[PDB]
Amino acid sequence: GWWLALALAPALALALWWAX
Repeated sequence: GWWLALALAPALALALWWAX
């Protein structure tokens, strides 16, 4: 459903830079 908006940029891209 709507959760497709999460597939566009999961917390991965976030944790990637944050934890980068």
